[PDB]
Amino acid sequence: KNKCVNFNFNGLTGTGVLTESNKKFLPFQQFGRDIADTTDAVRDPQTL
Amino acid sequence: VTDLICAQKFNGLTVLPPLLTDEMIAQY
Repeated sequence: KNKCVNFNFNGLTGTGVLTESNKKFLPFQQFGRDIADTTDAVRDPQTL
Repeated sequence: VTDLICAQKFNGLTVLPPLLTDEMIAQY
């Protein structure tokens, strides 16, 4: 966390700084997207 | 007269701050 890295989560991959936030996704919904239709957050595929 | 720039600033579009701040403009 808190570093520039290339991450691969489940079937998604990308580069960016990963920081745990207070956002809460619905129970079964892992991947989000912003107003630009680009993922701004991802839920930990393993932990919650 | 009214994040939005948060998403767009990440796409590679950078919003440059104005050389003249709104605080000094009020003093004009």
